[PDB]
This record gives sequence, structure tokens and C-alpha cells, in this order.
Amino acid sequence: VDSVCSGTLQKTEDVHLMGFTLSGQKVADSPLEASKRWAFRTGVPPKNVEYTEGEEAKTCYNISVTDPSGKSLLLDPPSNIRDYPKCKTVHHIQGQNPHAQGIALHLWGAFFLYDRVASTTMYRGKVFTEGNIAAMIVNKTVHRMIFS
Amino acid sequence: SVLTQPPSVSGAPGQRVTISCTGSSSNIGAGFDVHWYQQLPGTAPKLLIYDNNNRPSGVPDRFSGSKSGTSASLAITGLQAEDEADYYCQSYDTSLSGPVVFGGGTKLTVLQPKAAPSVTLFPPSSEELQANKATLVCLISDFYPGAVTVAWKADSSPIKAGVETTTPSKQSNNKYAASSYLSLTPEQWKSHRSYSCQVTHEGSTVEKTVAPTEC
Ligand SMILES: *[C@@H]1O[C@H](CO)[C@@H](O[C@@H]2O[C@H](CO)[C@@H](O[C@@H]3O[C@H](CO)[C@@H](O)[C@H](O)[C@@H]3O)[C@H](O)[C@H]2NC(C)=O)[C@H](O)[C@H]1NC(C)=O
Ligand SMILES: *[C@@H]1O[C@H](CO)[C@@H](O[C@@H]2O[C@H](CO)[C@@H](O)[C@H](O)[C@H]2NC(C)=O)[C@H](O)[C@H]1NC(C)=O
Repeated sequence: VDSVCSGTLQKTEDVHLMGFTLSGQKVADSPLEASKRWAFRTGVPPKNVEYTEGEEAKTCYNISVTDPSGKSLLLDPPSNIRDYPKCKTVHHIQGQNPHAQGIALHLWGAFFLYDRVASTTMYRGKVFTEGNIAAMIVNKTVHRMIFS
Repeated sequence: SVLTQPPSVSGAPGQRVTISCTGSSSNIGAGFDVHWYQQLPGTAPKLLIYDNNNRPSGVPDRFSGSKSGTSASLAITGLQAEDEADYYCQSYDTSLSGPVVFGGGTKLTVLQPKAAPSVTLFPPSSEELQANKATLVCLISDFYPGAVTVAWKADSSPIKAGVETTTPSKQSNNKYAASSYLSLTPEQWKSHRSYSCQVTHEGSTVEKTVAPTEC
């Protein structure tokens, strides 16, 4: 129904934020292609946001990037950053950048997805996949049937 | 070994030959370039093909590279005998296996005709004999294929004892070479009239002989 009143939210638990991948959006995810969407920049503070469920990822990345001196250009992961839950193929990459400064920011405005945490930046050594999230109401009964 | 290559590939001269290299999603399938190396027997690898299909100056137009899907291949047109070597494929890797990955390696064998061995047998050195030791040096090289039988016989009676024989190994001309040593005491060398080392290749047996002749 198109009405504002259509829909019921009984507990906060029934708000579900789902992470959908860019691979699921038929976007090229090869490491060489994927990296063309990532870029370094200063003056931007990385932000993180919690979500509840996510799509099984086609591909993920486990990346460490430094400057020539060996100092990471990627931020150390916060306590609450865990490797993405379900990746079919992880791309482990470790290297250095000759002339880059700041932090890794996704170009499309998409998020770096980890385990129930989306971010505007790439965390060093943590498994992630690219994606976006969407909010919806799912009651427990509906939730129980899907996941079981 | 992570990238898979043909254990062995052959071909006649003037022929077009192909050497494959297929990996996983990580090494090639991910989109990473493929590099090829040439290794002549006993030497260090040479950059043959880089960035999938490019030739560094010093490489013939006879050589060409190609990539499609999870595979990459090397093409040789106008196959020369010079080309007989060991071939290796390279690709960046995103798997647990490290960034740089090599293939298993390929024995490229360009056709050779049958070649009878050149056998030279030397009697124990007089200097060596002074040390109370005595060895006979049987040397057969320039032959193909790499397979020979060595027989040692005091006079007319063969004896399979004191024998140290090598495995054939090809030379720069891609023909094999093998050496055999017979360890005797100087008195055994003296006791018999003559010693004979005979090598059997292609149904034809070469029987050189030596004897205790001081001069
Ligand atoms: C994602 O990639 C990172 C590397 O970029 C992997 O992290 C590595 O985790 C292992 C195990 O925790 C670390 O090994 C140990 O390191 C300590 C020193 O910190 C050393 O004393 C031990 O002997 C051992 O080698 C490794 O250092 C660490 N690397 C970094 C740069 O943090 C991570 O495991 C990858 N994730 C997955 C799911 O594979
Ligand atoms: C949402 O998905 C669309 C569709 O792919 C993305 O659009 C791409 O945006 C980039 C950057 O502007 C362009 O280079 C591509 O050509 C666009 N794709 C298409 C098919 O038009 C959009 O950027 C995505 N945004 C988020 C937040 O995920």
C-alpha cells in the first residue's frame, strides 16, 4: 500500500540493513579493475556505520598499502572491524605506493564492507568487499523463514 | 608449480609450436600479465616474452605471446634447433601463494637425428698411480637420445664392480654426454692384459681398449 501508515515496526530489532555487493550489481571486480575505483586523499575523516545482514560476496580483498618507507597508507583496523563473513574468493594484495598521500577512499561513494560494518575507507589487512546498504523492515517471523 | 605448464613439448624444425600456462582465478584469470622465460641447459633464465605478448629487443619475431581467460601461451614459428630449452611462465598472484608465481616448467625438445657416441678411454694417470689409486676414465659425449649401456671387462671377462657411471646430460648442442669411472687398485690394472670399456648405442657397440703401457 502507498500510505505512510503501511508497514509496522514492533521492535528496533526488526530494522534490517542489508549489504549488497557491487559484484551483485554486475560491476567488474577483478583486482586490477576494482583498484581503479580506489584512491588516496587527505582532509577526509573515515566514517564507519553498522549494518545487520549482507550478501555472500563473490570477491573480496585483503589489502596492505604503504608509502615507500614502509608506513601504511591504510588505517589500522578498529576493534569492531572483522573480516567479511562470506567471501568466495579473496584477493590478497600487499605493496607500496611511490607518491600517494592520505587514506583510501572509494570513488563511487560505495562502501568498503566488512563484518557488519560499512566504511568510507579501506582498512589495512582486513577482508572487504565493495557494496552499498539498504534499510527495510523484517519481522522475526519473516526473518526466521529466510535464514532458518 | 602453481601455474601449470606442459611437462614436455616437441616439434620438428620449421614448425609452429605452442606452450600453454593455465592458472586459477588469482594468477591470470584476475587479469594479471603473463611473462615468459627461456632457459638453456646450464644457464640462467632469459626474459623471452613480457606483458603477455611483448618482445624485448634481442628476441626474434618467430616468438610471440598470447593471453585469454585463465590461460596464456607462447608461440614459436619457424622452430629452430636453437630453441631447445626449458620454458617458464610468470604471473602476479592474489592467492595465499606469494605475489610472484612461476609455472612448472616445460621441456621444449626440438627434433634431433640419431647420434652415435664419441668414446675416449683413458688409462690411470701415472701421478695417480703413485698415490696407490687407479681409475679408468671412459668418456662418451655428443649423442642422441640420452641412453647408453657401459660395460667393463678385464681382458675378455666382464666385471661389474668398482663402477661409478653418470646420467646423460645434454650439452650446448643439445646432444647428451656421459662419463664412467672404474676404480681399481694399481695391481689389478697391472694384472690384466687389457681393459675395455664398451658403450652400446643404437644397436651399434663402440669397444675402445687400454693396457699397462709405460712411457
Ligand atoms: C589478510 O592479510 C593480512 C596481511 O596483509 C593477514 O594478516 C597476517 O596475520 C598473521 C596471523 O595473525 C600474522 O602473522 C604473525 O605475525 C606476527 C607478528 O605480528 C609474527 O610474530 C608471527 O610469527 C606470525 O607471522 C601476519 O603478520 C599478519 N600480517 C599483517 C600485515 O598484519 C591476514 O591473515 C589476512 N586474512 C586472511 C583471512 O587471510
Ligand atoms: C550505483 O551503481 C551505478 C551503476 O553501475 C554506478 O554508476 C557508475 O558510476 C561510475 C562513476 O560515476 C561510472 O563510471 C559508471 O559508468 C556508472 N555505471 C553505469 C552502468 O552507468 C553508481 O556509481 C553506483 N553508485 C553506488 C553508490 O554504488
